[PDB]
Amino acid sequence: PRVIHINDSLANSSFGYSDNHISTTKYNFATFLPKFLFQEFSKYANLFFLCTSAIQQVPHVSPTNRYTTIGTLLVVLIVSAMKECIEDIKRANSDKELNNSTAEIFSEAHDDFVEKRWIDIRVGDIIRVKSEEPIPADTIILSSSEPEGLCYIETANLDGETNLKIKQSRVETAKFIDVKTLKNMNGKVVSEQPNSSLYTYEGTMTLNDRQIPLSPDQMILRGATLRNTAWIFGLVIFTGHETKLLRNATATPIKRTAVEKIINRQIIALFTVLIVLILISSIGNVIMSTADAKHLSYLYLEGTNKAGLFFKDFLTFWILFSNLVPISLFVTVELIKYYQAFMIGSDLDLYYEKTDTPTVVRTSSLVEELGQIEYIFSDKTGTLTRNIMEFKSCSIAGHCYIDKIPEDKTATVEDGIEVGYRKFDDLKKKLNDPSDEDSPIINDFLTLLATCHTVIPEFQSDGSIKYQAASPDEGALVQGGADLGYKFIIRKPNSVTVLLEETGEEKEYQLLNICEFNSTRKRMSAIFRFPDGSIKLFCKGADTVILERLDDEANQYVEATMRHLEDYASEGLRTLCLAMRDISEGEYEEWNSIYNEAATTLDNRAEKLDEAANLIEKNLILIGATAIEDKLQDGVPETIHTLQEAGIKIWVLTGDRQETAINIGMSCRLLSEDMNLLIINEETRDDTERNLLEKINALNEHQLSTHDMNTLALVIDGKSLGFALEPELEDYLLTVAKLCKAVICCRVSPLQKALVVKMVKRKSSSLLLAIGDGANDVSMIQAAHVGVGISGMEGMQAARSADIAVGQFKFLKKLLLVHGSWSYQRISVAILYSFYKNTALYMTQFWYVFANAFSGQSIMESWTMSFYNLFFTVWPPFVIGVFDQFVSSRLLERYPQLYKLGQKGQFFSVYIFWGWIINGFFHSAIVFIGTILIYRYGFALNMHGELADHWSWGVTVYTTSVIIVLGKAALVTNQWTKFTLIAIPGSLLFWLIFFPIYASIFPHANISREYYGVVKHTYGSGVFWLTLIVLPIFALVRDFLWKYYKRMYEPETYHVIQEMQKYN
Amino acid sequence: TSKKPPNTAFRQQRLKAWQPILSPQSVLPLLIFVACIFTPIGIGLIVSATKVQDLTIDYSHCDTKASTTAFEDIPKKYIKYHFKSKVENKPQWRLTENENGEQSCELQFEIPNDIKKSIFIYYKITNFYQNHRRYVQSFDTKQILGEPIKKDDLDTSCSPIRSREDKIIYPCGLIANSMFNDTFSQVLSGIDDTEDYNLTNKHISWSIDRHRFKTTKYNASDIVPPPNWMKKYPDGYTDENLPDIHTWEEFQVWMRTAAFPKFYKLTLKNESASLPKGKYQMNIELNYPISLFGGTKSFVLTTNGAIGGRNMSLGVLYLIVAGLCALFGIIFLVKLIFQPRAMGDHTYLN
Ligand SMILES: CCCCC/C=C/C/C=C\C/C=C\C/C=C\CCCC(=O)O[C@H](COC(=O)CCCCCCCCCCCCCCCCC)COP(=O)(O)O[C@@H]1[C@H](O)[C@@H](O)[C@H](OP(=O)(O)O)[C@@H](O)[C@H]1O
Ligand SMILES: *[C@@H]1O[C@H](CO)[C@@H](O[C@@H]2O[C@H](CO)[C@@H](O[C@@H]3O[C@H](CO)[C@@H](O)[C@H](O[C@@H]4O[C@H](CO)[C@@H](O)[C@H](O)[C@@H]4O)[C@@H]3O)[C@H](O)[C@H]2NC(C)=O)[C@H](O)[C@H]1NC(C)=O
Ligand SMILES: *[C@@H]1O[C@H](CO)[C@@H](O[C@@H]2O[C@H](CO)[C@@H](O)[C@H](O)[C@H]2NC(C)=O)[C@H](O)[C@H]1NC(C)=O
Ligand SMILES: *[C@@H]1O[C@H](CO)[C@@H](O[C@@H]2O[C@H](CO)[C@@H](O)[C@H](O)[C@H]2NC(C)=O)[C@H](O)[C@H]1NC(C)=O
Ligand SMILES: *[C@@H]1O[C@H](CO)[C@@H](O)[C@H](O)[C@H]1NC(C)=O
Ligand SMILES: [Mg+2]
Repeated sequence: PRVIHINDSLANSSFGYSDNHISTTKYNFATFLPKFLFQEFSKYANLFFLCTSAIQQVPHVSPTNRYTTIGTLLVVLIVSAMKECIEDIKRANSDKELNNSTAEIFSEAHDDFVEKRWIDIRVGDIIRVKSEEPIPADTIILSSSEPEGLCYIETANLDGETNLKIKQSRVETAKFIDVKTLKNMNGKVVSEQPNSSLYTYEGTMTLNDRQIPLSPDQMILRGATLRNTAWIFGLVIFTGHETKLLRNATATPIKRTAVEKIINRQIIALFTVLIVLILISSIGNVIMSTADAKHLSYLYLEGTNKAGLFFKDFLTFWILFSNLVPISLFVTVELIKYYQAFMIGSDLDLYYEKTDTPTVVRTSSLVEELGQIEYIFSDKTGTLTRNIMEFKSCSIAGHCYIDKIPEDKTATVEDGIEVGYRKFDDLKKKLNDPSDEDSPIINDFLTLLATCHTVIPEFQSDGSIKYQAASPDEGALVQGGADLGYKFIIRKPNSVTVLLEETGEEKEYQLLNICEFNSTRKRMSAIFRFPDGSIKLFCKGADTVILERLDDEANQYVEATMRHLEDYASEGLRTLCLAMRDISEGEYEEWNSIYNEAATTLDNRAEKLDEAANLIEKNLILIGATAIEDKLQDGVPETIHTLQEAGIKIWVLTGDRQETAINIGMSCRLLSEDMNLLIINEETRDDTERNLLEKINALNEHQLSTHDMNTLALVIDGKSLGFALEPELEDYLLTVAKLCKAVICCRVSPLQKALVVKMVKRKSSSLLLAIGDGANDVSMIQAAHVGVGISGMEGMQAARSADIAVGQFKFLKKLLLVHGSWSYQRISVAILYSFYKNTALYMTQFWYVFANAFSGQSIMESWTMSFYNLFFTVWPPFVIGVFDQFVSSRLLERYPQLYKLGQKGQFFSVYIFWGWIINGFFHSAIVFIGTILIYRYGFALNMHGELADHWSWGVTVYTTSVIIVLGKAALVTNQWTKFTLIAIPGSLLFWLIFFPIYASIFPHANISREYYGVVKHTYGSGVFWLTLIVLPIFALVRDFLWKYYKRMYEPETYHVIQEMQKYN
Repeated sequence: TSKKPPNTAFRQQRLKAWQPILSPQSVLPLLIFVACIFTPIGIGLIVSATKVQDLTIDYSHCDTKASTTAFEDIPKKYIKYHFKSKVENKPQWRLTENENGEQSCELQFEIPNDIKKSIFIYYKITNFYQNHRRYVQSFDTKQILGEPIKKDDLDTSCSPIRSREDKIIYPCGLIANSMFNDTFSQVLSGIDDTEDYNLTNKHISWSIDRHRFKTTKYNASDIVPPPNWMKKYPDGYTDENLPDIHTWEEFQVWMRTAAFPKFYKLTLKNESASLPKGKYQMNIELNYPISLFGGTKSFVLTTNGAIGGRNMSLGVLYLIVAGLCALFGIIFLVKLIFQPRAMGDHTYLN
């Protein structure tokens, strides 16, 4: 029970209801850490390094400084925190921009409407909602500008239905139009508790005289949109998170890609090899310390506690090898994906001009999947078509008239009945003079085009009249019937006015009664009275419903109309038949009495009103038919062919029937003239089973040839699909669909559009891409792996819930071929290399336990190793993962088969991860043996017989390691821009300049006392600048020669495409 | 208002770049150039490492296998030498003892070639893990600067040798306690009409070590010697027994932890004159037993070169790289000459 006042802002506030502020932020300045730390430590690498840093705080165990890992941990943590804060601020910007809108609210003291913000809106205040504006909150209607009190709401955001719902006000309280009379009304509203049910409402409103009940018939939700109403007086009841729609808010589940799982497997492999190395080192340490207890007497070992000395030794290696799992990668990968999403959502070739809407990648975690898509579950109305109707053709009296007559059949052969294409000029030349017999029929048709509809006219200052219809087909019919002379103008209640431009005078007909449209009958009737005293009933309908109730002896153009419907349905044009009948006064009064008897029974409206209207629809005189087209977007017949040529299977979910869908698919270049159609249109489930069995056995009984497997398509209707989705028959459908190259689902139910997707991903390993528009298929977009939303006339409900928002369809040819094959080849190399540069360094920490008696001595400094992952090897990854292009976009679209290289997974796998790992091992061993062969006794200097030591050798090891890492990076890259020169030689010079300054300044502050005098013995030594030249070449000659060999004598596809790009 | 992205070379990914191609005409000249520039460097480095003249004598076990009454020969297993000429007389050795068991090993060798370069003399230790983690970090750096650190403020890294009998051990650490203490002759005593050859003992450590190793400000009644120095400093420290780590340069040379268990340590040098040919003799006061670490002490007399001293690792590395380059530059050449690729066309591999 929720008691709400009517005009008391302070009386209802004592209950303490929610505020109208809608917050979508993830974090806040109050409880940021208690959740951010949990989110950051819920992963693997972060918790592992936290445990490592916690272990590193015990005495005499850390082989390096106590703060050499927690520093990098805090650095990556604050980087993640600042990125989360940036994205949360970017969300809160739009949140506050939407939450501070204006609202006209009644004032108790001012006794008038004042402008305020949505934040200060309280429950119980009277507001005045204008037109073409969203609903502020859950308000009950008090009054409106209409005399009865009705209004039109659209559920384009709360539901998927595009029709307008008529919400009527209470007749006992809709008399308060002025504001000054709003002060003498008192009472309370007892509403229900906040729930999530949409069309269920109950309450009780107390008026000045008597109480009234409540119902969802006078309740408007927040997600609706008011239309065709000047102003309404509303009383808020639910606000904030207490509404019916925003209470059970949906949460988009995090989509995990395949690259993520491969990264997880590689991390598990690295953890296993880490444990192996640690255990080997510990066993060697204990056996050497036990077998040589006499030759190591100068170390003063424990002895009686040697067992414990085992455990304290274990940790000693853990930390020493904890750098094998790089923590910088888990942030570098997401930063690279963010930069890639930014660079993709800012391309001109993916920008729409006629609407000013660029590509908006709403989820930057799914950028690499665009290079490995196999299924595309597309829509037709909106995604393939322009979703704008246009009156194309009309056929009356057995003739045909079109504006653009094609030269294919313009010359009427007159093979008996007249068949062909004519212009509207001949229609006018046969209509102007009344000597023709069909002229009254043409007049009746042209009046039916501008009278039988239910479109609302609006006049403007420019003179161009606008038409507002609940459906675009009726608006297109009105526009096609008005442009020749019979325009539809101001429509007053209970009559229709038509302006005749041929004569110059305006006529008016008395609209007696109209019947609403039905989904089963697919008809609509409307009775009119003319100034001539004749009563004429018009009726519009489908081609297979009204034609059954005709008079074959009266009309002589039945077969002509059937042919005009058949040849129009063969091109995908929506056809509508129009008929008329003259009635007398007695049957008119009888039909009025039947309509009154049907209106008195408010319990039955779907069947009672239809049977009342059909009581007189026993015979009709057919006037003719109209055909409206819906063209396809520009570039779709090319993008679909290019995607099919790249090896992608398309499932078009069409709302038409079999032949219409087949024709629009053949026009869309989806199918062909020789593509074997496996038609499956059956109502009996057993017959569908038999058809599937016949298909699968006729397919498996013989081998699949190259020309036979590439030329197969499937077509299935709605009921057959609903029967083929059961758990007992889904396998047959899946195995018969995995063979055909194009699937066409006809008469698809809205919700079923999701079941076709959630059935594939649960029984396959391919990646799915669902592109669509409007709300009716939003559940599809949230079901596949990559969701794409088109910005169209069905509302922005799909673009706000899709992972990518694209203006039209044509852009896919560049979104997947170029912005996918790159987005998969970059990040992969940006990850494998991220495992190499690490292994090429800290593996020298393992080859050294054979020289320090298995003690765990750091070969390099404690802070230089920590700076290796932060300053000197952080830019080549970004350059190869954001700015590298292995093949030009000019040749990546000419040869779409390159997409298959990313579609299978030929660039990122464990078999290549192990190759990178063993290459790192090889280079580490090379540098280690090369450095120990030169610093044999440390006697490798020429400065007055002074000898080198531990750190003067670790510095050379580190320098050679970073030089070889940068050489590998330079060998990997394909695009030599300027960021590459900033990343590789830039980092080389950065290290070469940063080492002397650091080692000369910081030792004097008790930070790195192991660098005293090492600068002289390193730089001034004549062997440093010789090993730095002789070791990297010796280690990279293998990679150089192998690259040359694989390019020259064992090439691939792109290895030849790059040669063609270079030389041509 | 406008949401159209800019049209620039960066935002449209149209930056000018370079495509590295690996054509044979661009690879084979690179390989032959690398070979032609690495062969002279390699031969020059091996020639520079060849001209080093050195000598090494394993004087370990001299207290067991060396005579006492006369100079007997040293087994060929122990001696090593590289000179520009042939040595006529094999190095010999003898043992001697004074009072309180002060043993000494007297080695006698022959330098047959006038060494114009500056002479250096090291002691080589084997199987001594100075790079041990417990051993490399066990020394207080504040006492090296010379400060009176109290007991409760000493570095806990030198734990096993810290505060003996409730007195602050002044040289805390395992590196100082395990110091090599075999005194050398500091002069090559010439024999048979051969003049002596004095050797300098200072300026052998690092400059930063001489700058940081400061004379201690400790007293003598609050510090005790390390347990291994009690033989040379009995009854504790006094006003005169208290050393100075600033002038004690051998201490600074030993405190430089090496990287491998086979390391040199500079002891003596002479850069002011040439070492003429003749018979020389060196005395070593045997005090450091090899049973402490199971290694082999050695007396090394070397010179210096551009690389270091008798080490051909760099030269053989340069020669190996040049050889690999010159081998592949012929393999790939004959492979492309005798059988070309004949696969430049695309042939629709898709
Ligand atoms: C004094 C003796 C001197 C000997 C000198 C010898 C040098 C060569 C030695 C061995 C090489 C043997 C044969 C060489 C001939 C062929 C090698 C085949 C190598 C191979 O296909 O897989 C590679 C892994 O490569 C190793 O992982 C390389 C594996 C090497 C590991 C060796 C085994 C471990 C050694 C550890 C020793 C430690 C001992 C312990 C010592 C210390 C103990 C204290 C794969 O990675 P990759 O980066 O190349 O991948 C390529 C590459 O990215 C690119 O070139 C290709 O594009 P394109 O080509 O179209 O542009 C691209 O398509 C992709 O396929
Ligand atoms: C050159 O360097 C040699 C290696 O460091 C060193 O040889 C060691 O010298 C130490 C010091 O004397 C020896 O340690 C003593 O050994 C005797 C037995 O020989 C122990 O009795 C003695 O313990 C005593 O304990 C008493 C009661 O606790 C205490 O009051 C005494 O002060 C004393 O500490 C020591 O343990 C050691 O055995 C020697 N050999 C080895 C292999 O370590 C040389 O002395 C050194 N020579 C010079 C001239 O510096
Ligand atoms: C390096 O060795 C030379 C050669 O013996 C030393 O020069 C001799 O020094 C002594 C000093 O006692 C003189 O009596 C000799 O006359 C010098 N020799 C000649 C040929 O003049 C030189 O002193 C040594 N350098 C040192 C010890 O630092
Ligand atoms: C240069 O060499 C001579 C020859 O050994 C050194 O003279 C000896 O000095 C020690 C130290 O006092 C004496 O015990 C010897 O008796 C001396 N021998 C002779 C033959 O004089 C001389 O000390 C060396 N030069 C320097 C600067 O030490
Ligand atoms: C030395 O002298 C006495 C003990 O001998 C003591 O009071 C003093 O603090 C010691 N240290 C110094 C630096 O004088
Ligand atoms: Mg649609």
